[PDB]
Amino acid sequence: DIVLNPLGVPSRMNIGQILETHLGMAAKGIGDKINAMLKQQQEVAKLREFIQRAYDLGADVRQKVDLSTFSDEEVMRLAENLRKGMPIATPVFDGAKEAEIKELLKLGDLPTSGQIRLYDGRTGEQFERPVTVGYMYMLKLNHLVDDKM
Amino acid sequence: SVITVGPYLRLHQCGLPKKMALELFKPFIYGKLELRGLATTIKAAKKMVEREEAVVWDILDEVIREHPVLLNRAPTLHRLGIQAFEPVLIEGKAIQLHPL
Amino acid sequence: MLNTCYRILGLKPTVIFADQIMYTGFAYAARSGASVGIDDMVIPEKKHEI
Amino acid sequence: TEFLKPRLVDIEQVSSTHAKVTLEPLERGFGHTLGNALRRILLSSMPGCAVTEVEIDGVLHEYSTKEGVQEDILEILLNLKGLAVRVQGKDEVILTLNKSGIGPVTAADITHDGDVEIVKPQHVICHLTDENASISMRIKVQRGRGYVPASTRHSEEDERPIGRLLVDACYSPVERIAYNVEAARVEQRTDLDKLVIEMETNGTIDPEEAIRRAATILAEQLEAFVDL
Amino acid sequence: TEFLKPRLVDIEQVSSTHAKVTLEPLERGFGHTLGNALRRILLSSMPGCAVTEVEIDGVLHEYSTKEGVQEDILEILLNLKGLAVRVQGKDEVILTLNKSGIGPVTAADITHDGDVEIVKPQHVICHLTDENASISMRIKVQRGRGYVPASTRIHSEEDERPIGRLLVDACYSPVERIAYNVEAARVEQRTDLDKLVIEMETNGTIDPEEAIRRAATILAEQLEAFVDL
Amino acid sequence: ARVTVQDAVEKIGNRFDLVLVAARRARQMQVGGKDPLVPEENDKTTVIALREIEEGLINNQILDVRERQE
Amino acid sequence: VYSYTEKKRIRKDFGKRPQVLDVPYLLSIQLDSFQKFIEQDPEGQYGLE
Amino acid sequence: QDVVLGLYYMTRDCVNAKGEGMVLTGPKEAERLYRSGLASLHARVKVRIT
Amino acid sequence: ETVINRDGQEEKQVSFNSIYMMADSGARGSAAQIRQLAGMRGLMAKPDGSIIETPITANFREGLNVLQYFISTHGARKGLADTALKTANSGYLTRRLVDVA
Amino acid sequence: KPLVGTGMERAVAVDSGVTAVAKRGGVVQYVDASRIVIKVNEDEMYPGEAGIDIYNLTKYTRSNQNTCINQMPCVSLGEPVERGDVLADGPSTDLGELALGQNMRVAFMPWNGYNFEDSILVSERVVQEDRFTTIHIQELACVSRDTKLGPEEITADIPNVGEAALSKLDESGIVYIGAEVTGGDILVGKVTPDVKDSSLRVPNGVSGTVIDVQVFTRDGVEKDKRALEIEEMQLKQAKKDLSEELQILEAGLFSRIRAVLVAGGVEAEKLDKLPRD
Repeated sequence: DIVLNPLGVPSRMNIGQILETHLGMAAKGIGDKINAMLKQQQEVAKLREFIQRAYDLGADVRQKVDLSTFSDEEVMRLAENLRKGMPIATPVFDGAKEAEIKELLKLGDLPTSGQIRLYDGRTGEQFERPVTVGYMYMLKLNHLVDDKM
Repeated sequence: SVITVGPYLRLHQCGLPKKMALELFKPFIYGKLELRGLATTIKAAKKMVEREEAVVWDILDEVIREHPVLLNRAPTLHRLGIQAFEPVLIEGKAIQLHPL
Repeated sequence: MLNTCYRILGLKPTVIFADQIMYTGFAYAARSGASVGIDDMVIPEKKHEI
Repeated sequence: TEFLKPRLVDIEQVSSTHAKVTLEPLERGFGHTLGNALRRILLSSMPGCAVTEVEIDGVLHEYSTKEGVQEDILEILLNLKGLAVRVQGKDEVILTLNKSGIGPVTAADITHDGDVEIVKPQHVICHLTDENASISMRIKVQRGRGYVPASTRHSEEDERPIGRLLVDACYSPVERIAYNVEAARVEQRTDLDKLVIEMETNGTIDPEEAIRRAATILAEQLEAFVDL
Repeated sequence: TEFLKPRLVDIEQVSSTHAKVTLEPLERGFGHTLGNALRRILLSSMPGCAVTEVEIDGVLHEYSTKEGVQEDILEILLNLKGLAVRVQGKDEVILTLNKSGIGPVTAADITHDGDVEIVKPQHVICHLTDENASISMRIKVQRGRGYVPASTRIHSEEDERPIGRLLVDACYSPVERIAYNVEAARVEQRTDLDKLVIEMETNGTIDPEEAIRRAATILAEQLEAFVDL
Repeated sequence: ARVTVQDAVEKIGNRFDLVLVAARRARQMQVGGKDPLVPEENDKTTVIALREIEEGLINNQILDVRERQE
Repeated sequence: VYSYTEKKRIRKDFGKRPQVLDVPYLLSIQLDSFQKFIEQDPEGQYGLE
Repeated sequence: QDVVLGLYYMTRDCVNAKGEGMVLTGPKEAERLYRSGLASLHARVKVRIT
Repeated sequence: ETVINRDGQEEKQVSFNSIYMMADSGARGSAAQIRQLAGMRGLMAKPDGSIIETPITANFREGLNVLQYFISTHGARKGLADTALKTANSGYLTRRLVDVA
Repeated sequence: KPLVGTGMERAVAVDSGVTAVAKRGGVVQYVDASRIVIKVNEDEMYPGEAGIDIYNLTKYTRSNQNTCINQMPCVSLGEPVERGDVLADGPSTDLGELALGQNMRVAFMPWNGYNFEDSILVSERVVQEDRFTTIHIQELACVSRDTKLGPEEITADIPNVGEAALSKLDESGIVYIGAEVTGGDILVGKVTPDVKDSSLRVPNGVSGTVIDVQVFTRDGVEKDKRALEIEEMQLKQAKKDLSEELQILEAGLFSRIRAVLVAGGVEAEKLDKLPRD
């Protein structure tokens, strides 16, 4: 839905947005998986396992959630609330390393590189180079075009 | 107004929003309209163009064809700050500009 | 390139040539595809040892 | 239903066979679709006639040059590449070209038959020396579809006996096509795709009607399940 | 020579919302030409049915706060926009709903008629929290193609707009996600014959067969003017 | 239509009296105007003069001499 | 831990350092200061008293 | 900024790609080989130009 | 980086890495930016002019310590302030050139 | 919600006072799009006062940057809440977590120069579903002063006007609520007395629907038909709010007195047949 320009990042050095894009693409993958088997009318037991691996993954972390002690109804509510994508919290100077990103991509069915094959909309051909796609959280600023014109 | 990239234009072409184009060239529209006899008085021409009818767009595109406009950023540091272009009528509210 | 043209053919060939350069460059940059990713920035292995 | 039918076609062309055509502004995104379909069909999807095999009386290896010619083997193959012939009836035909003496080797001396129909038979093929230049060879013209690369004719199977040199030739009469789409306006809207096609061929068929043929082809592909 | 004109086979359905269709073997190089053209036509122009105008009895403007319901009216308009309906008899049909008592107001509560069909009766719109929280709205539904905003729907400007009117943006897009794959089909002895498969995601309002038939018809009609001089 | 003056520069190169004589031409082509010497394709007089430079019989030095003719 | 509003949508995080001090009230700079200016503080050295 | 990289990708040369080592009549042929997806955008062909 | 075989043995040639394509083609960036992205960012100097004795040993792709980032803050604040305050003195100079000439 | 965050989103959302936070723990008893009623926990509410909590959420209001504020009840019926728990969500937040923009699906690739240097491409799908469309609230104020040539009247009769212009107006000279006004139209009709139509007109370009109208005046002055009708509407609204508050308090009072009268001797027939009084 959004097509940016790569040439911005090599000079402006704001390379963190690439990692944000990789995490965003990674985060949606867990959401679709839940959306895959939530729409399939699957028993809550199957969910309890999967979300369990989606929360205990990574290195030693301060997060420690016991999914198997809330309820059945609360787990169903969580599944209905996470079907759009599992949120990820990253502390400013205590964030996640690349290994955690790769491990979370393991949980989904997405390429590890973060670059996937694309198709030109008009010509229907294949771009000769893999292109990075992901979910970026962007803002609309107050400089409305109507006020400036 | 704000700018954007029109990567389908020639070196001597710049885009213009329809609203800005009509606002700028309305005095020329009345002269073009009264010459063709569609309107009668200045009030008649003003109320005719106020409704944005069909003939207004084509007569405006006629008068736009050869009437260069001058574009200049606010800090005109050097000699190329003020340049000229031939307008091309487009939809939107941004000055479509050549990349180069 | 443009300079050479400006000193051989004049002005109109140079400007039309520059326009053709822009069009072809845009078209074959879109058709090529050039993305940047973590796997594209390679860290030299010796650096740590250094 | 309630669609914008394209009209206002263009015919002007400043060339013998190099035509450009412009259409009425179509609906959004239809210009790219039609342009892409026409280009992809025209590049590699027509029946056509072209040389496929040439055997030279004297040359055995594809790099073994012969005296009496100022050009090379590769040069003569490129020269005969743009032969631009059309053959009717049988899809396979063989012909012989023999010339002895000095001067250029045109296409008129190809010993034409009733199934060659060569256009502009002044294409340079070879140049000759004083008296030793008595060259002769045979050319096979075949009917095929689109472009076939030399490799796919599988080429390195050693099935050619001595010097039955294969030639990388194209059956498609179209030499180059490129299309642009740009904005155009209607009485109140100003964003409709308008299409222009740059068409040129080798003179075998008229570029004005050539694209028409391609259109008909795609029409056939839709005649199976087109509701009417 | 011949061109092996392809027909359609295996039009089965999998989940009653998206369908996989298969075509008879095509000539070499024709898989990508037809696939892209068909996909673009599908995502471009389809006949679709959607809501445009809604009139709730107890409301002045869209930014009001209707009594009883526990959510604003903007989300009501958004949910009505997201509703998918199928009309068969005519093009313009007016729908009405009436619900009262504690409980969510699902789409099944709509006053369904013989000329209209609801594909998702379990779709929810509003939740009623009071045992006496009567709600009543009139829904205007019509056909169209593409996307039309409310900004250009006020172009009529006949002043036939009472206060109770509410204009919701229309999206006449029965198709959401389309894709296709080219597979090497097995035939008598030819090799250039390869089958094409199209997987299409729909809201449930249009059958895939008539969709692709209309797409091919529109493309042929467009090309009819192209094949001329 | 016409956008560049390279033809004017290459033989009659001057950017000032050229535009002055073009303005003098166009002013009385607009009011009290007569038929031009070249075909018109929905242009005004603000561009017809420059095209007359291309034909050769109208040039910057020609107008200065042609002023004596009038 | 894991309040009812937290159980609604648990946010996964990668935190190695265990926080020891919670984030303070982000307005204590203002409130407390004005709290000194208007309070009925006996023997106040800092106040309208 | 953008067009320069497009032109740079236009003119490169890898050591091996689809459709390399053969010859073409002229620049017109190279356009048709690439557009029909039979040869790579950059190869090691030998073309005749005027 | 690129090592592609051609009929048997492997051969080396210019890399097709996107970052190197941006750097070499001159579209955007230079050797400094590419060095900062992967190699050492470079030892920074205190605003008064003194150069700190502990260079940053980590690139942007890898993690940065809180002190390294904090040390790298005022290195860019000086440049940003210079650019912000340079729009007045420099432009004014042009005025003193226009009146005389 | 932001797919990738920091964990301070909840802190920034709840420490600021824009969102409504449950002051005392308990259970929810009645939810509404404009107000929230919370049945406070028995063991938490101090003796003497045995009422229940009322949270009157705010609605669309003009802000310093003309953006809109509107709280949305993010709770349901019959679910427990804790002390300091989030009950409503204001602008740019949801479920007690900060949310400033939207999470788009983006790809990094040059595309025909439409993203030439810093520009961006947007698919028409996002503008179909209105994922970024915003709401703005503007204030237009018209004052009625008194010059030497008599005070300027706000009457509905004006020379050199058409019936179409006054059709949106009422007979007092002020537009209704919800009438979709256009650029340059008249909202309140005022003339300066020969009368000069010093009325308030919408600035050109901007066009929308009128949300609210407010009237202020000194004591001892005429009140037009619309002035008296809006004053009566405000009186009725205040009376309704007070009546709802007192009836909710009285429901709580009846509950508590029934709870304390269940013991010590209660009349069985009076409990279920006679009214509470």
